[PDB]
Amino acid sequence: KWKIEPFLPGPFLEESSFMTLFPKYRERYLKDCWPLVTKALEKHGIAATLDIVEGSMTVKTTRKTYDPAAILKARDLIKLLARSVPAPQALKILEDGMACDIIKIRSMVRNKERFVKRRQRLLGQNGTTLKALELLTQTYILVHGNTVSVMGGYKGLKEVRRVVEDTMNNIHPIYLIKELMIKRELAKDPALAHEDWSRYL
Amino acid sequence: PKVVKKATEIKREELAAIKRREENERKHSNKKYEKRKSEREKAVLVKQQ
Amino acid sequence: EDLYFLIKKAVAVRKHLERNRKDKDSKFRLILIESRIHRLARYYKTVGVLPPTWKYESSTASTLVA
Amino acid sequence: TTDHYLLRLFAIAFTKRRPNQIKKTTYAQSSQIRAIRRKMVEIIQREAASCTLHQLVSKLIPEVIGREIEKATQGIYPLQNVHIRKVKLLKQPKFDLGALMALH
Amino acid sequence: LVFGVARIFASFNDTFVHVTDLSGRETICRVTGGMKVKADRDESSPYAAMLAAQDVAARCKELGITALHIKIRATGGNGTKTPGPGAQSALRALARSGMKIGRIEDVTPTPSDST
Amino acid sequence: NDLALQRLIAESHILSEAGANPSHWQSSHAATTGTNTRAFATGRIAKKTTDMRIQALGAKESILTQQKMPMNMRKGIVKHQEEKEKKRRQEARENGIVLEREV
Amino acid sequence: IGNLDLRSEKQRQAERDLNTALKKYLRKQRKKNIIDEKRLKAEELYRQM
RNA sequence: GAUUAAUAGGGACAGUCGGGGGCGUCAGUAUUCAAUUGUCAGAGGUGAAAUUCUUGGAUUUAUUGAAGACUAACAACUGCGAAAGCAUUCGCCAAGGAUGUUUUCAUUAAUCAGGAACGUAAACUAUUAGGGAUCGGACGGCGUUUAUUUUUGACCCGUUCGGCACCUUACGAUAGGAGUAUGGU
Repeated sequence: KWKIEPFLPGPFLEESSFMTLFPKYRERYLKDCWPLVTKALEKHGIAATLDIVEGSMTVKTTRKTYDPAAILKARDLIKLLARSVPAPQALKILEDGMACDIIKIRSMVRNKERFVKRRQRLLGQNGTTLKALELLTQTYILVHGNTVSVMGGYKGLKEVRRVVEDTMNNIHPIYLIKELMIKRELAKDPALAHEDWSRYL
Repeated sequence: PKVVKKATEIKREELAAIKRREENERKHSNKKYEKRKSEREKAVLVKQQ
Repeated sequence: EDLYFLIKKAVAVRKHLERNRKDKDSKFRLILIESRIHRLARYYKTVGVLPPTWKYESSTASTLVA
Repeated sequence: TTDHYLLRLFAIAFTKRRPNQIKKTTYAQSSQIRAIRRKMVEIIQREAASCTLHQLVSKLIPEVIGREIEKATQGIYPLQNVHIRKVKLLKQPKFDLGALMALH
Repeated sequence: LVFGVARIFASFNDTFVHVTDLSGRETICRVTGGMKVKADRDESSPYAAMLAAQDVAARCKELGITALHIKIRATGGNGTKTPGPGAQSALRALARSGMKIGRIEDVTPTPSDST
Repeated sequence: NDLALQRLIAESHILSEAGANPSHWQSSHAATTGTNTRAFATGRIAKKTTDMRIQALGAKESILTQQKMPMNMRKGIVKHQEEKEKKRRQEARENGIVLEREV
Repeated sequence: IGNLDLRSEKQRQAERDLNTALKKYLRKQRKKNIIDEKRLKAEELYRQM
């Protein structure tokens, strides 16, 4: 009911193409880590070029593409690659059941020092709270200045969005991870299938 | 000893910095059409009798 | 004179503050200018260059502009 | 324009990164930014209040306006690219089927 | 060939395959995922969008337009601004069961400053 | 007050570095690295986690770490680890990613 | 033991002192597919020929 | 009759600079509400549900109008203000900082009793002696680009003030708890 089958086999009249721009340090990393991305995108059937003059990634559908979702996967892939995620993580968003999201978190806090405190609180001591959030939601979270990048499945995306909202609204991430652990236990045992779970939080 | 090694690393950093300053001044100034004065020449400011 | 330029500046910021009446940074700067004016005027009273009864709160301002 | 069409033009311009530079940030001071926007408003108004709507869109297709903006603003600060990102016709006051079939 | 434009409104909760003419006003056919799957939990499934796209493509080829411009969107006001598994699997099922695809555009409403 | 939460927070590093996060690239590459698809991966992870719990309970030294090295291997290991952590902090400062504060 | 490390010596001296092949070069660089301003100049030269 | 003119002060002028403030004005979307049209069975949540809205047509699609809010991306190991705080365009109003001067008065200074103006939270924590960045002036000048050629601005680099921060150096410094018993209450 939830499983996505791999596309087995010209579905594009107008040769579609997407573009994104990036700065110079990203140009250095993208140039010495590009051939992985272009091998995987050629396997899916999408021609991808990088321009170190202008600083622009371009993806475009070739003649031999058949998977039509591949161009949108390519668009989100190159958006994240400009947004400085690691390249193996980008090739993992090239999977079928994967999806990204960005959370703008600068608007939700007014005071500068309070926002810095809450962002470091979301990241946690030694990265422990972050990696434990990644564990309990099966996602990958990257606190990126004013925005928070996240990749994973859709249920986990909703959970991570909720947790980021509550941590910015000053509900502590330790409280949130305790909530998530208890919810995980109630997901394990099946005799508690459909009741109001609020009696345990 | 530690003080001498520390201060000589700082001395190398300062001398390399001054050399890069003089190098950029040569490359971007009108002094480009001259020969680099040797340092054994640069040691004596003036001689008089 | 230094005191003349300072009281002219105080007159200017006071006229603007009377027209607007909402900001507070203008009030803070007017306070600082009034303090500087009072210290300098005190020094000038001590050196004796002006009459010791010369005072400015607002009527000296209105008379010097009128 | 000449045909009593009131319209709004929203133009967007990105700052040029000059070749042979080492400084990573190509920031312009706020005085330069306001002067560049003033020149942009001047150029757009001067090349949009002289012509008709058909001439305006015959200008909009090959992007002459961004080219002239770049050509006239590169002296105050070079611009990487100048596009006209929106063109909204607000009010049309006439129904001239003569001019309409003249287009068609 | 006649291009019809399909709005795929793919939330996290439900999926909307919507087919209109180039105006966007004249609705040809719409099929959601909730009207094809019984479970509200499974309402947003790639299976739901697969069945929805099969129904929609069957309808629009029985009309005979066989070519679609695709506009995908998501909940954009205070939501996530990213489409759904409905969107991906629906596009896949569509161009598998026919439907020469023209221009793809991800037209989501992005607020300048919301709250 | 809670304990199992403290265990999860502490041992997340080992668990996510071993095998349990199929969306993180390190965790998937380590789910097929060879030393976690070997025969007793969960047992070796159990050994590491039991040492971590005793270290939280109050032991000052470890059981997994080695003690005697010929100073060249140890200086090489320590220099490489410090260079890698500094390189990650620098490649975070560039691109603006924030990391955890630690002296 | 004692001969010149020729590559090291040429690099040291560099540090002190400071129409058939371009076709296969462009073929090699068209599989990257980095735009590469040197490849740009080379493509302009190949346009000129 | 009246000193140096201070590497302590204030003032003037000029070119500037700023997401400093106040007043009006201009837009941008989005949200909500409403209208019109195409609609045709769910839409909406949630881990799962439900409440609710739904043939008088919800959600959706397209076009408008009104209201109220905020100003995404740009957005920084930046900028501004005394703090709190400050990011749409433009106009006005005053103020303010830095720099330069072939500009003045010459202790006017520093500090704070008293006093005066501004106003749901927390939750892992006389130099250092240089260097590389950075922004604001100012001076310079091998050259690219505006430049149809002088302006002028952009890029490079050098000199000199000033300041927000980095690292290195210190020049130094200094500031009962848990178990286990016994007997009472």
